Amino acid sequence: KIRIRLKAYDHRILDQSAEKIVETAKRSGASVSGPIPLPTEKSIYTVLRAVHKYKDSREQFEMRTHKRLIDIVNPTPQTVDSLMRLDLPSGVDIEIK
Amino acid sequence: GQKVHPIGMRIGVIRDWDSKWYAEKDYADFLHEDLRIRDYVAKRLSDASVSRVEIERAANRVNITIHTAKPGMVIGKGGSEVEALRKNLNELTQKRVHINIVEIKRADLDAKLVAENIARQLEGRVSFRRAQKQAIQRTMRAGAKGIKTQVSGRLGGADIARAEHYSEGTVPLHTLRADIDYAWEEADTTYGKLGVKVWIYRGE
Amino acid sequence: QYYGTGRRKSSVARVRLVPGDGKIVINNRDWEDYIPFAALREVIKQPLVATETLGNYDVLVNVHGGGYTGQAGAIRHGVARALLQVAPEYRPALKSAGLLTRDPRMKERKKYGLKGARRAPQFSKR
Amino acid sequence: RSLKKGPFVDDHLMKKVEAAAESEKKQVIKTWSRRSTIFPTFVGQTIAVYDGRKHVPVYVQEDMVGHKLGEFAPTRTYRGH
Amino acid sequence: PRKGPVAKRDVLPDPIYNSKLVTRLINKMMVDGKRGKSQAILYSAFDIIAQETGKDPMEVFEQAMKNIMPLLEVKARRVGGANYQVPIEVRADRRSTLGLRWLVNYARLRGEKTMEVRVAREIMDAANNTGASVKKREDTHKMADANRAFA
Amino acid sequence: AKKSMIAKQKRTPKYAVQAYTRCERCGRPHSVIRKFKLCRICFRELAYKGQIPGVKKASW
Amino acid sequence: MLKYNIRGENIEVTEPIRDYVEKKIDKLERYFTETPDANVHVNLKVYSDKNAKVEVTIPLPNLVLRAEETSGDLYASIDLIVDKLERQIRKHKTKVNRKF
RNA sequence: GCGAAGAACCUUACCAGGUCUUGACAUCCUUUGACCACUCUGGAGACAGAGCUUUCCCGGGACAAAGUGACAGGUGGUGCAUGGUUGUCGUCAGCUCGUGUCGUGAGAUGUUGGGUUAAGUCCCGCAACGAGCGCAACCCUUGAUUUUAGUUGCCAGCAUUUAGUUGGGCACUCUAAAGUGACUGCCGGUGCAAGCCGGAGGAAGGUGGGGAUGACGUCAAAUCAUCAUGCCCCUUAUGACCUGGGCUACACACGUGCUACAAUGGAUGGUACAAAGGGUCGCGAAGCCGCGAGGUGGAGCCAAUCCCAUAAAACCAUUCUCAGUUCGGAUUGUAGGCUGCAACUCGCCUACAUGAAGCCGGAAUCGCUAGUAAUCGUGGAUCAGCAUGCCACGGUGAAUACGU
Ligand SMILES: [Mg+2]
Ligand SMILES: [Mg+2]
Ligand SMILES: [Mg+2]
Ligand SMILES: [Mg+2]
Ligand SMILES: [Mg+2]
Ligand SMILES: [Mg+2]
Ligand SMILES: [Mg+2]
Ligand SMILES: [Mg+2]
Ligand SMILES: [Mg+2]
Ligand SMILES: [Mg+2]
Ligand SMILES: [Mg+2]
Ligand SMILES: [Mg+2]
Ligand SMILES: [Mg+2]
Ligand SMILES: [Mg+2]
Ligand SMILES: [Mg+2]
Ligand SMILES: [Mg+2]
Ligand SMILES: [Mg+2]
Ligand SMILES: [Mg+2]
Ligand SMILES: [Mg+2]
Ligand SMILES: [Mg+2]
Ligand SMILES: [Mg+2]
Ligand SMILES: [Mg+2]
Ligand SMILES: [Mg+2]
Ligand SMILES: [Mg+2]
Ligand SMILES: [Mg+2]
Ligand SMILES: [Mg+2]
Ligand SMILES: [Mg+2]
Ligand SMILES: [Mg+2]
Ligand SMILES: [Mg+2]
Ligand SMILES: [Mg+2]
Ligand SMILES: [Mg+2]
Ligand SMILES: [Mg+2]
Ligand SMILES: [Mg+2]
Ligand SMILES: [Mg+2]
Ligand SMILES: [Mg+2]
Ligand SMILES: [Mg+2]
Ligand SMILES: [Mg+2]
Ligand SMILES: [Mg+2]
Ligand SMILES: [Mg+2]
Ligand SMILES: [Mg+2]
Ligand SMILES: [Mg+2]
Ligand SMILES: [Mg+2]
Ligand SMILES: [Mg+2]
Ligand SMILES: [Zn+2]
Repeated sequence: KIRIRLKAYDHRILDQSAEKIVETAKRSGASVSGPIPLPTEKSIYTVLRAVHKYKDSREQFEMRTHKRLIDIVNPTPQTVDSLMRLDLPSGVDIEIK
Repeated sequence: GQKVHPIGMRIGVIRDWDSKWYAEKDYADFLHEDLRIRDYVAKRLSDASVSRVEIERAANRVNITIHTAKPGMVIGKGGSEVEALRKNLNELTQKRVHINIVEIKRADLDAKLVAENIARQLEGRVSFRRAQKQAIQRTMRAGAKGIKTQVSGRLGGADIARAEHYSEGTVPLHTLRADIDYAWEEADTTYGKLGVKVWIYRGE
Repeated sequence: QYYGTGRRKSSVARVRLVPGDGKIVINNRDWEDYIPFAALREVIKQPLVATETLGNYDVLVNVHGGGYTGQAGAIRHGVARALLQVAPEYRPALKSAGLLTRDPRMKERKKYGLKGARRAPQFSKR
Repeated sequence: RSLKKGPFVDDHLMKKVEAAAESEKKQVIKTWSRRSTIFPTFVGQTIAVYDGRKHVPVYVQEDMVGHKLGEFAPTRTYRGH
Repeated sequence: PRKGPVAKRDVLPDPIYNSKLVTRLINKMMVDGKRGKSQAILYSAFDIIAQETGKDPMEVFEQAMKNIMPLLEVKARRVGGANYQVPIEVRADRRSTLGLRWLVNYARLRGEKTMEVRVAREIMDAANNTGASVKKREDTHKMADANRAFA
Repeated sequence: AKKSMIAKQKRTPKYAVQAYTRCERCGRPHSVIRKFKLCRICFRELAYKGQIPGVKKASW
Repeated sequence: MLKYNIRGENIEVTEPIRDYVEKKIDKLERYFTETPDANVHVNLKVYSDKNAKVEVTIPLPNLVLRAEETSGDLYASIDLIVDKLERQIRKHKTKVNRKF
């Protein structure tokens, strides 16, 4: 009955914890739906390159955010406290329902 | 032409950025207090030869890892200086702080340390022609794959500014499987300002 | 009742072939209404024209993306692929006519300092 | 305020003009509030308005009401090329 | 350009009339990528041509085109003189290019009403060696034959 | 007049419409992004050193 | 007719300087039957050691005249810049006439 | 259409008037220790005069004041004294070194000669043998496909609803992680090799398309005004505060753009198809009101859920009849709307009226090789409000390249 949203700046770091959640959930007997990759959100920042002049020369940076989604439909309290007391590496954002 | 910063190109491919936290709606506050912490740490441990600092945020807490080549002079007599830093940072940041030290082996494979050593040497009225190659010799006998240094400015006290560079080994700057470390430092002399730029190509 | 998927530009069409008369339906609408103009209709029929199979199948399609021309090409590719799906024998005729290749032509990125994708600002020498 | 909320006049000028309601009328009102609109209460009075470097005098006549004071105190000096 | 000859782009034959030159004509009356306007103003022309004349529209189009395509054409270049207008034989492909270019550059200027007509009575005029485009071809042929020595 | 300008900018103005923004490292008033509260120079030089999380050079 | 845009860096443009530049550059009209309408552009700089530099650009119909010269005096630089410009004029005229 | 990714006040650095002096900003000594706030009167405001407190917090700290001093403070000068950053030649293919050898010497070879290519790319030859920085490859994106994953995404096969709505399913698109895939690999000819031409299979064939990437160095190129710094200069002012103006002037000249000069059109009514983005001091729907810009209202939303946001060209009907007009919209008079303490100099928009130049533009000159040029819209940064500018996204979508 719980929905978990995981979002981070790097997919490699993200997916390790994303899976760690699903194993730590289903090991204690939980019916869980696998991660669903939601669309990433990328934003662009264009800044002039020079200090004074030269508008014709620029440089563009980007920041892209990745997202996941986990569902559990028939939890048990053991799954609840296992997920809650489990700690993820800093760099991800977890929003437990 | 103009070369792109050799760390800017390799962030997100093979290198990694320092500040490792995700945040929104309060991004600016975290970023600016991180810059404040960085400056506060940098201007105090000048003699301690600090290379890299990492800030790791987690739920109203800060976890800072400091990399040094002389860890003993960073830790206090039993951890007194570390405790003083922790309490001062607690006062400044207004949230729980925690600090860790990671020692560095082969302090000749960190471009920042070599740059700042050459900077102090040039401040001590030493000939750049000797300091550059001295640093090159230490770094290559350390086991490095390539090294290149340059020094620019009012060279040797002259009236006209110029630049001089020495390189040896191999430094492929257009390869993205590089693992190249870059650093730039300022030597403030009685004749003005000089800039030292050192960058190193490591193995594997 | 055999599937097929066609893409062109920024348009995707899901086509499916049923044996039958040949009535053409697009997105719960009739082929004469959804694409009204007469000459934008022979594009879909070409896969059914390069082989004499004009009235041997009814098409059911679901399309989205792009303008009226682009989804015509998408649905053309889709019906051709579906035709190969029904019968694994029609490949030489269509591959010979170049009716299987997906169009790799896409709208091109803009570029900073340029007024378009390749247009440059005016300059003077007098 | 160019809406129907109401006109606009700075209180430090409205106070002066309505306190100059006496028959004496010999108090030329000096002001910097160029942006204040002209009320019918201004009729008769004489107002020096700052135009950047000096207070120029304006005599509030009947048909001048409704406008803004800064209109009658030009701020550029043009004579010809 | 500088490296070598470059392949052309084949023109897919039009529907309805099922020809090649008709599509290349539609592509020439196009302005700003408006395919529909040109298509309509050409199909209206080839319908009113049958309404007025009584013949197959494509026959009138072909027997009017055969009179416009030039053969010789003057090129200013070296060989035989430094830009002395040497007359040369236009290639097989260049014919229809010039024919359609002249057919449309003059159908824009006839000037009675909507161009949906201006193109039709120019094909009729070209069907019997009269008008302006045919005059252009005749003038070009005269100028080419003038320099019968520089070849 | 530079160091007084930062002090004025951090003060509270007479009315809201007089507030504005400057870069935080340097005191530059023009072309400052409100996402980072940095100008276009303290952003370029400091994103190279990998001190802004998430932000990297874009090549698409 | 010639239109002059005169810029002076680290110096103030004074009327006799303008008149001298005008007449010296106007002496360039004698090389054409028809006087052009191009925009002459002049830049004047003075260093700290009393050395003066003058740069001149003229976009003719089918010709571009560029000439920069540095010397101990501004007026001498102007005279030498005029000599350079007429040199380019003669070069271009001879080349185009030879390619008749 | 350059710093300026946005000048009504602020920004603002310029001018006029009114003001201050260890000061608007920091370390630092004495003591009171919370000063601070807030209310009223006077002034354009800075600021003065009163009243209320001061519970500082826990000898230490945060801040303040009072005089107090060493001191600050400069968007003042020189980018020819500098560090950092950037343009350009030019993503052109070059620039050098160690050992060796030739020359009295500066110098020379390697880097020249033959084919070959986008390329000192590759091989052959050789008094040279190797190496380094560049070229190429490693990186991102688009085009095909396999596995796991099915929610807020999709709806073939199942019944219902205002309709993918509701129960139901992840079959197909779709999102995104890991792989496959293109490597002259194979075949035919040529050459002796590098390689060249042709063909096959394939979604894609010869670095597939596009980005990022910018060697030694040239222009004493640009920035002391983003930042930092040497030397000089002002220090009751060249430092600091407040109100009003100015950067928006106007006989003219030059550069970059937008809109037109109409019938491939103007005007009226009907109606269909997108990609990429932004949103909690925020986006803001239905409903009602108003001809209109907009007002009232409050649904949903920390978002594949809700909103901005039923895209415009296009298509189908009607009308106009080649006119300076039912083209064009400038300019101006009146009445309103929104933001903001404030819209006169100096904002954007709306309604009625007015109705200008202009009928394809001399000499000359610019851009573009395919989803390009052309054309039509859409989003974002700066931002209370203000873009015909800048950066991105798609819809329709050509002509020509014989040749140097
Ligand atoms: Mg520009
Ligand atoms: Mg850029
Ligand atoms: Mg460059
Ligand atoms: Mg570009
Ligand atoms: Mg270009
Ligand atoms: Mg400063
Ligand atoms: Mg203020
Ligand atoms: Mg503002
Ligand atoms: Mg600003
Ligand atoms: Mg200068
Ligand atoms: Mg002379
Ligand atoms: Mg002011
Ligand atoms: Mg008081
Ligand atoms: Mg008091
Ligand atoms: Mg000082
Ligand atoms: Mg310079
Ligand atoms: Mg040589
Ligand atoms: Mg190349
Ligand atoms: Mg060679
Ligand atoms: Mg090489
Ligand atoms: Mg749905
Ligand atoms: Mg072979
Ligand atoms: Mg082939
Ligand atoms: Mg490529
Ligand atoms: Mg490369
Ligand atoms: Mg110059
Ligand atoms: Mg200074
Ligand atoms: Mg005084
Ligand atoms: Mg201006
Ligand atoms: Mg009209
Ligand atoms: Mg309509
Ligand atoms: Mg979308
Ligand atoms: Mg919005
Ligand atoms: Mg916005
Ligand atoms: Mg609500
Ligand atoms: Mg919008
Ligand atoms: Mg008519
Ligand atoms: Mg107004
Ligand atoms: Mg006229
Ligand atoms: Mg007319
Ligand atoms: Mg090209
Ligand atoms: Mg090609
Ligand atoms: Mg805005
Ligand atoms: Zn800054």
